[PDB]
Amino acid sequence: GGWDVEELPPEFFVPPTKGTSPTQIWCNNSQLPVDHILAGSFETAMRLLHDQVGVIQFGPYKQLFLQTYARGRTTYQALPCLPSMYGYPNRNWKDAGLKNGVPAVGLKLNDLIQRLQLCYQLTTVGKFEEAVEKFRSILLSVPLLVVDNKQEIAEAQQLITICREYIVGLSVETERKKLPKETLEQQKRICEMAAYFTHSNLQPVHMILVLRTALNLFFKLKNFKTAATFARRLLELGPKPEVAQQTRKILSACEKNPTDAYQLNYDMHNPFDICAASYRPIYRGKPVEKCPLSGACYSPEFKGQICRVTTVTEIGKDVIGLRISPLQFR
Amino acid sequence: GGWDVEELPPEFFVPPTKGTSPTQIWCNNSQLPVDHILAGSFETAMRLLHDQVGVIQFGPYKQLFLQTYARGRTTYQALPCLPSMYGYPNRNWKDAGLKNGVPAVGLKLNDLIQRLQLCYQLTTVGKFEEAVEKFRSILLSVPLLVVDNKQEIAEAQQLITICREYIVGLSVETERKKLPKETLEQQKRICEMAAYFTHSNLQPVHMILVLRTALNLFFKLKNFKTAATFARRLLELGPKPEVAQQTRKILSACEKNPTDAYQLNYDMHNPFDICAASYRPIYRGKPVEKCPLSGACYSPEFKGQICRVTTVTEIGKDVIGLRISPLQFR
Amino acid sequence: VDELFDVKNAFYIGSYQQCINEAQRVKLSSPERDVERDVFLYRAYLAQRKFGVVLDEIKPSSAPELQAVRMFADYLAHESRRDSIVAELDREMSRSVDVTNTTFLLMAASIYLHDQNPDAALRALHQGDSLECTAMTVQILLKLDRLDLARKELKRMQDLDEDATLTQLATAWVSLATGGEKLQDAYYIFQEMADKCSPTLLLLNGQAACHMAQGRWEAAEGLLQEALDKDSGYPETLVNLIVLSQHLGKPPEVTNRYLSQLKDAHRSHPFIKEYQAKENDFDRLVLQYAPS
Amino acid sequence: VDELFDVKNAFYIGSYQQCINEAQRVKLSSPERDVERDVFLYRAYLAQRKFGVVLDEIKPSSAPELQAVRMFADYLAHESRRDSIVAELDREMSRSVDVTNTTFLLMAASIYLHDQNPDAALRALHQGDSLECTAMTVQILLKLDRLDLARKELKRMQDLDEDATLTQLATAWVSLATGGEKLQDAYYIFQEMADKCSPTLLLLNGQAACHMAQGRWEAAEGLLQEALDKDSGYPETLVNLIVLSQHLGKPPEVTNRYLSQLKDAHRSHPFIKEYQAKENDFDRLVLQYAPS
Repeated sequence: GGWDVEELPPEFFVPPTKGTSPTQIWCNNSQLPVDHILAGSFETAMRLLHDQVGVIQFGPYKQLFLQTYARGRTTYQALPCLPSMYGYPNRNWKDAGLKNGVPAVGLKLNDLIQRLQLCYQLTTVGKFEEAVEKFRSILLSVPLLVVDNKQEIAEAQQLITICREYIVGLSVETERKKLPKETLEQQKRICEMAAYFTHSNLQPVHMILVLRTALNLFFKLKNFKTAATFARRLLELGPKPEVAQQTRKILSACEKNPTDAYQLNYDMHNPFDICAASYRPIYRGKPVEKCPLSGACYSPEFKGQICRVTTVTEIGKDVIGLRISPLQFR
Repeated sequence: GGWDVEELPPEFFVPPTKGTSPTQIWCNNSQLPVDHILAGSFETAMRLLHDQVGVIQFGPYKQLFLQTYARGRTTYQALPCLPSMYGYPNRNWKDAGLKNGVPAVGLKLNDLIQRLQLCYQLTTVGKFEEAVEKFRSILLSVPLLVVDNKQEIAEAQQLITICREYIVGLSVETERKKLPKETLEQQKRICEMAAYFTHSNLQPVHMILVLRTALNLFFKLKNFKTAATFARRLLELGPKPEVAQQTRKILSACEKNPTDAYQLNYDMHNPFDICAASYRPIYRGKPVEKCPLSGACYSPEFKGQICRVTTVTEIGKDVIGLRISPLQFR
Repeated sequence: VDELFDVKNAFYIGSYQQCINEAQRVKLSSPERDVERDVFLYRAYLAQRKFGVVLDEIKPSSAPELQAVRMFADYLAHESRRDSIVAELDREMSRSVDVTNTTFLLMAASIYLHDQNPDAALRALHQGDSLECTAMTVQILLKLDRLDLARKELKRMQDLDEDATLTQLATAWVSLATGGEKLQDAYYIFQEMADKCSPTLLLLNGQAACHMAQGRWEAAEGLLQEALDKDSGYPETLVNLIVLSQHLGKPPEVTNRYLSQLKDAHRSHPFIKEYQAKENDFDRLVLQYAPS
Repeated sequence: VDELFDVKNAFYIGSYQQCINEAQRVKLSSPERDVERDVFLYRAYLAQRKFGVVLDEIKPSSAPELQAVRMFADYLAHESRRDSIVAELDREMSRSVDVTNTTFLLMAASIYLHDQNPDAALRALHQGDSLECTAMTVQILLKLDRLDLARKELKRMQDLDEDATLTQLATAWVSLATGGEKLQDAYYIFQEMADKCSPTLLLLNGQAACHMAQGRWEAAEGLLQEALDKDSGYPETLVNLIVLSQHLGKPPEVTNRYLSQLKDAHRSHPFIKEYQAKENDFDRLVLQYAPS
């Protein structure tokens, strides 16, 4: 054969023309929305969010966008009295070169998991409006992650699920508290909502409070057969002693008369999802339209509308799926 | 005075006892490793190689040892049906006697110089791995020579030097071809290695190919000032016409813009040796540890390790020096 | 050896008051050097935004180099006059300029850069032969994202005077734009000038930007806090602190405090205008995906 | 004159089949000579490794000299039996032996040499008085690297019968071990026996070893190629060809072919075992200079 040699050698004052800016290099090398927001390319970032996760109402993103934009580039003076320089810090800075750079990571997944705890505390002390706000911020923040491996993509998706569960649950409870309790029929509706809240997947400390609420309401209704099962599930989560005792007392009173007084719209042995807009159950086989980012379930009347949970997505739009890692572009 | 006479006259069946074997006589009369290997005394041969030329890892010698052992003695039948006899052919057979013999010479210096040509051809056609193997065989074979006069000891040493130059050079090139060319910094490193290869002392036909490689790489880098000198040296070796023309074209293109774009770690006017293990330059005054047999230069971190060139010696060990002739034992 | 070494050194690293102090002490060993000293003195007053000193003291009888400094000062002080000054500058350049008067070319190019005319500024700098002219070209070329051309101009300064303050500084700017291993290089240049002279706001943020480019946010926090203690209004500190805050996981209320503090930086850093522009860009794109 | 001259001659130079052929033709001019002839006949079948002929045809009624040949044949044919045969031989010798039965002493000494017991073999040969006994002593003494003692025993054969085949052969072996001028002597002895009789594998390699000892490798190539053409399995040819190959500069692939060909020589030459032993010696010494 041969070696490593056996190309083409080619053929006033003019001001030079600009090269590509480092933010454009960013947009070229990345399909993740946060990188485009760091670059100042809001429109291509919005395109990515719309196609990947279904955002159409971007208003509630303004804070996240602007603040993200503000962390994108550093600045330093060169010669005195002249406009300052910008620096464009890259996450791959060891080997970015001129053409391959992609911006530093400013929001890490564990920052968000840490904010979860303040959400949980807010919920526990009962500040539902403020917990929902903090939860929604985590939810909308998740598509701005940059994330290394497949397990972190999994965790981020679980995080979105957690924020959703809490948002729809607290939304249900907040609406139940706004409803009148005069009519018997009005009270039946309130109990229904408390029973739906029971089927949210929260942390045991919070599911104990929702079962306590449901147990009280179904006991006043004299639906002792369903109330008894709420009591048994609450006892099985292992509440604090005083609540366990009050609960055992209510349970033996339910079993000394195990009859439900009214037929409510709540199936105990039948899985459903809670319509996040009308707060009625959608039973496991029936038609449902979903939020493409959070997984909020909606009755089909609402397809095309703005998801009550995320507040920025289109119900039922088909989308690529969340993208928050280089992995997802093989 | 007197004559030539003006000593001491001394004072069942027993099986006689053995006399000294002829191979032991060999070991007694010789300090050259090949003679001990021909005798079957592997341990004393290894001692001689270790003390004289610094061998400590003898594994890669197995073939040479065994094959040398196999040529040491002839064999012939005496009486029918009895174990055959051995003959022990001596190089001094005309006057060896019982006590003075020393074995026949089975590897001559010119056999090795002839193998050089197959090494050269292998290199020219680009089969670097196989050329290095053949070169190393010549190198390890040199201490098995038996050699008459001082000029042949000189030639053998030059032969070792040739095998070394080619082994470290081809090693450099083989490693450059294994390196990535993505980053600008990675490309700078590749050019550095090509420029080091330029300072190997090979035959003009081969130095022409290494300068061709370096000229291409430094031209793509836009280091036209150093590339221009590579071109001038290649033209001075007198390449074949087509290469001379392509080179003159690249040279006038370099001189119509004689600027180097990047500072590389390669000093044009400064003699150095190539670290045979890390492939960096060791500039003429700085600390170096060497191979005691080949002359391979190493940066001092590597003293005491196994030389990458010979594959059997201890870097920097102090040794007697190569012994391959009766001359060297006055 | 140059009698004005310490004076120019202090000016270029941003140590303006030390420059002013040392200029008023040096002995008049020429009338060439005399005017050169006065040029740096008034450029240092310019850097402190004390335009009144420059405007009142440089009279129509003052040397041509000082007239160029006062031209620049007139521009910086009087927004209403800027477009007319630029116009007159355009005519001067089209007519005839003393090309050996590098002080004039540097002042003209300064004015052009502020009027957002890098072409005109480079065209003016091209005509001059001095080390600061090359340095200012290196800077403008870096702003134009032409790292290649900047490397060539830097190579010129390196061949002419390796140890010069302007050459070190240009090396650092080129390194900061090159990234990679070269970032550490920039840091030590900045550090070595701080520990020969004095740690100025300019050098503190240079070092800070080197750390932040390597992702070493905690290492940058000390530098930025020191810069914040020296001058609560220097904008580059405020911007860098925004970036650093977010990379240290601090609450959005901190980024908001720095953004509000930047509206009173009373030094004209473009960041707030670009920010408000991106605010308007966002509002408009919101109305594009949902025309309310 | 000896009626069995041609028969013993053919046997000692390795021309076994000619020996067998000529033994079956001679006329029974005695019963002493009759048994002597049968001894050489069966020793020739032994030399051809046709042990079955010897073992089946020599019966317990056969003459004592034949019993000694069959003893040796039993030993060569049956590896499992060797240690017991040697044991019984040890007892026979300790008890009482007919010392005039040289055929028995030669068979006993053969067995001892194969059992690697030169002392016992020499002790047995010492008791006999015959030309082959001396010749076998010359051989064993040469193997013990006692050229001096071999010279004395050879002198005995020379005084008794200068022109005898065994005496010529012993002269050649002594010469080959003496080296120097005497090497040429050995060659002509071997040559003269080849050109009176027939060039056997034994004589071809004798001549070859004389040439190789003088360093005349090209002169040996013809002899060895002729031996290789006669019998592809005779080991001494294979060993000598290894030596010769290397001294003619041929590739290691040739030495390797001869080494692989020697593992199927189906004649028990020790060279391969010594080789594999030196392989093991080398592996162990490698681990001594670098204990991995």
